[PDB]
Amino acid sequence: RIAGVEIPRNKRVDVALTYIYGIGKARAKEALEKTGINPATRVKDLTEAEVVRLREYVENTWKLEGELRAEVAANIKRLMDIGCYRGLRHRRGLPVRGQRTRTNARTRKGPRKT
Amino acid sequence: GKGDRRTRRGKIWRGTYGKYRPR
Amino acid sequence: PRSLKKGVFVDDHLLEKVLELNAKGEKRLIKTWSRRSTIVPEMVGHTIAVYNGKQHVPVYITENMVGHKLGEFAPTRTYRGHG
Amino acid sequence: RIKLRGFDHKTLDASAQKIVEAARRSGAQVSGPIPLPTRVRRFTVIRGPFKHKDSREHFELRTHNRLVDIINPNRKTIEQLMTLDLPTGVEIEIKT
Amino acid sequence: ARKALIEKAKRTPKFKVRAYTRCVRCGRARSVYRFFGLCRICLRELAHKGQLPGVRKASW
Amino acid sequence: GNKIHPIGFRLGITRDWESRWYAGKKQYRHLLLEDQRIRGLLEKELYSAGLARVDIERAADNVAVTVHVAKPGVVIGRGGERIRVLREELAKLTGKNVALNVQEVQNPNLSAPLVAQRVAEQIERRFAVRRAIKQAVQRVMESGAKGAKVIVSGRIGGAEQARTEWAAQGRVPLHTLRANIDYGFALARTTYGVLGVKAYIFLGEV
Amino acid sequence: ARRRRAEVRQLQPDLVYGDVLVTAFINKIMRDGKKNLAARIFYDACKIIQEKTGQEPLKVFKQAVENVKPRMEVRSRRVGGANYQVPMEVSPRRQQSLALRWLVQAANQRPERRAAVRIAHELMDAAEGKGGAVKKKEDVERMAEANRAYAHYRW
Amino acid sequence: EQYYGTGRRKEAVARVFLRPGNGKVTVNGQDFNEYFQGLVRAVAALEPLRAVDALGHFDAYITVRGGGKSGQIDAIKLGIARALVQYNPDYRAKLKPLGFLTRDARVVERKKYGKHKARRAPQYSK
RNA sequence: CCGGGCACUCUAACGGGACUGCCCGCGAAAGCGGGAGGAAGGAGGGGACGACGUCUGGUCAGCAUGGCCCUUACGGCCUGGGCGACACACGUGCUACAAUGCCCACUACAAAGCGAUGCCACCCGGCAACGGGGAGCUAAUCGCAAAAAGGUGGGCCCAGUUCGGAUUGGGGUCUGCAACCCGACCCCAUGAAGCCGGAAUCGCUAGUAAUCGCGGAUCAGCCAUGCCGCGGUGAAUACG
Ligand SMILES: [Zn+2]
Repeated sequence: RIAGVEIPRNKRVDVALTYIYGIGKARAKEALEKTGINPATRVKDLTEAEVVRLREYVENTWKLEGELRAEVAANIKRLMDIGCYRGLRHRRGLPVRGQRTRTNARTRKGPRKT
Repeated sequence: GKGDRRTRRGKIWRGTYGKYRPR
Repeated sequence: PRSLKKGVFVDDHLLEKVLELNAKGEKRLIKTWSRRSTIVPEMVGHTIAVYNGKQHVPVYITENMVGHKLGEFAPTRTYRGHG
Repeated sequence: RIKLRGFDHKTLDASAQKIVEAARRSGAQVSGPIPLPTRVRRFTVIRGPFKHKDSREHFELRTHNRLVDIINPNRKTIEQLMTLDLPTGVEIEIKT
Repeated sequence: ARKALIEKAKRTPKFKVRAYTRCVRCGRARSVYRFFGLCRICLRELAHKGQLPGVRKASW
Repeated sequence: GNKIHPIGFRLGITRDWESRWYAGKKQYRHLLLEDQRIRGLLEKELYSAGLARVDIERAADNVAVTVHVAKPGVVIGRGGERIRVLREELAKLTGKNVALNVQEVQNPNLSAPLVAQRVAEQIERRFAVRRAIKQAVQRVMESGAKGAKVIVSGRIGGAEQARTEWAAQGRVPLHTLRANIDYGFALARTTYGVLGVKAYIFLGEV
Repeated sequence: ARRRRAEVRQLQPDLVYGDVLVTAFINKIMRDGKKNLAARIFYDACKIIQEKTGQEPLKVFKQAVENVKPRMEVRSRRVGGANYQVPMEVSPRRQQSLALRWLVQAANQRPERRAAVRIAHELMDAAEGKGGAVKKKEDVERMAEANRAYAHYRW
Repeated sequence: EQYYGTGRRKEAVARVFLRPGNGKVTVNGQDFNEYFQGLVRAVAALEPLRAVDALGHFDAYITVRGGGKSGQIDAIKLGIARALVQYNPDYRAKLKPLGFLTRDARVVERKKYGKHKARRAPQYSK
């Protein structure tokens, strides 16, 4: 379908685009504009010339699914290499952005270990 | 929800302005 | 982050020392109390014992640490787990 | 046009009523004593020096406002104007 | 270690940001009112003291 | 521990502020500061004379000062030396025109501070605390007071264990707002610590 | 509630039907003081029942309430090592509120997505003597009547 | 001719004016339904004019300030009750029994210190 | 908007007004129930107000204070780091888990405070944060400032969702001397758990709960979901 995945036909293209990893409401709200595509049309409600327009466009606008995940892990990979404090947090798998490490770090630490 | 910066309501509860809460 | 409208803050005396050893070539391992500065591309190839609160921790400056603060690579806290 | 600001209303009204007669003594217009809304500034605080955050105590500074204006300055009053009796809990503003 | 500290708060520092406000009366640092310069306690003492012009128990 | 200060409880109801002077945000904090130190400078400089009240009003660029005391002659000095001695020395501190005034304590057995002070100096001189209280409270009520109470807390009589002694007489309705009730506090410190002294003098429910 | 009996609040009769009881049912609908929201949701279901079985909705309403107004219920009583549930009568004050609370809850559980229809189906089946709210009233008094042996323990 | 009342209900002020006519309602230069569109409760403001039935008798020019529309509505119920008895004090009968002539003493209670709300004490665990 | 008026509201001072005042009945009375008027009725509501004392409660880290204790140091300065760690455990909060909802756009309606190196109108640039300009305001008049929920229309259509925003990558704005530990905010992307929660347990009886938003204190900044207030809507229930 599109760059990495398929959009849900019964859903409008707006949320469908955002289903692409590497695309939120913003780029979803924009690529339809640069491709002049009506967002209200469901994914099943999409013509080929529209999609190929949008497909080639968005696929040529931003790295979305795989290439994006490359740099993401890459950015954290390169962090872990230099040994920055941030890299320390990742290599420790602890809250990287100054969160209160003592409590409420389950999102970074997962299950509890009492 | 109210904790979403991207939501206008979030910036409302945040009491700020961004792309999604004009002034 | 520091506003790019504002200059890239770097502790001048430490920065100046780096520019000094540049003329004098890579040498004179620099102890620094100046955790807060950002590494400058000149600083690459140098080394610094960055002060950690009690100690000056030696850090070799590579290009992978140019756009960062000095103190980042000096972990001010020592953690080892529990038990 | 004259403002009056104090912490008492009586001293204001004492001051204001006195001044209101003053220009009334020898001139006009003596714009009536107009009570501006009293800017209050609350101050809350814990009663205890140490903790027990709960038990509080409220304080306030009702800077009571009053005002009068002079339509015709009536310089015979103007000397009377500058010849003023200002109690220690009152401040005054000038206009017309 | 307070007097020099409350004295140090008096002198001016190498950077304006270090300039903080202590109680003029008890030198306290926390709960210090810019409008008075007194701690929350010195205020309450002087409040009941009646030396605070206008100030009084605000009980609406 | 739990009761309210009687004076602040009655400001603007029956009792009046001790330093009446309007100020703005810009100058309230500064003019307050010298106002505080003026209370201290006159305090030591008039405690021997029996200071009662220090009313500090602020006219334009001159502090309307009023000191209530039982020893005006002790305040003024040798036919008015000390007054000038302080009226100048005061203005040296405040920097502005220190307008100093003295006011006697008519019936000093009703000045809750002075009644507190006098009890202090007695207990400052090892006198019988329990006795001095009653003798204190007595002439107070004997001086026409419509109700009087005195309390003292601390290491009563040098005992290593603290205690709160107190004697009262006549109606002392602390809750009555319109009950004119002069409060008097006396900090009486000993060789073995400090003793608190509080003077409650009900005069009239005006 | 030791000294007096804390007499009820005299509700304001509604604008549409002039009823307080309608106003009562609104309050059980109302959430977060959002009476404007809840008001429509009733008045919408007014239209709805006025469409499906077009009659007086209020005629549908009270008829619905009568089919769910309970009259006997249990009450817990741990006398001895056994907690009793004595069959008890119900005051009309509490008959409605219980019935009112019952219908709204069942209306909180129908599948239709908008509440106005859930209320719509609910009041209909309610006046039809059908639905869990009616079952709620059925189960209680049955449960109540099922334990009539504890009747004389009623206090 | 002109007839006046005042509306006060929980921080809502209502200036009501009764000029005889067909029952016009201008609320801040707006239609009643205009300024109260989508407001379920905002129909009973004329019910005092339905207590005494000069509905199509007096044209209602009214302004309101402060508080929500609902509070604005109650003040309207107050102001309508005023000029009526001012118009006809006999209207007090069939209003006092209807309670329109009494102001709602209810007001948002002061929020206490320690209490989250006027009575909302924080959940404590012993 | 103006002249024009103070009508009205409001502003802020003084008063009146509710006192079981009045009628019925009960009661020895006290009082009590009913009613009248009345805006308010029986403590009109809410505050401030905390008796003897109790807890050898808390505080020597606000302060003061006896005493003991150090004087090239336990004193003072600077620099930095810590107070922010973090397998864990508890308290108190916020956001939610959705359609009585969520998102978008337009349209309303407050109160209360704050503001001269501060509110900053308004304008421009900028996706925005914000930056460049820039008037008024020196305070009922200038601004903060939009109240928000609400109402209209649109979308979503039960979906881990257009729910959820946690985390994280990156790019920025501002303050600050300096935002690594350790700030906030904007933008992009990421889109965690979470489907109403065991044992248990909390608050609330009216404009209360609940919900929505607004201001101030500290403060340059803000780690504020806190605190103190302010207002919008606005309940159910009380047999006992
Ligand atoms: Zn202080």
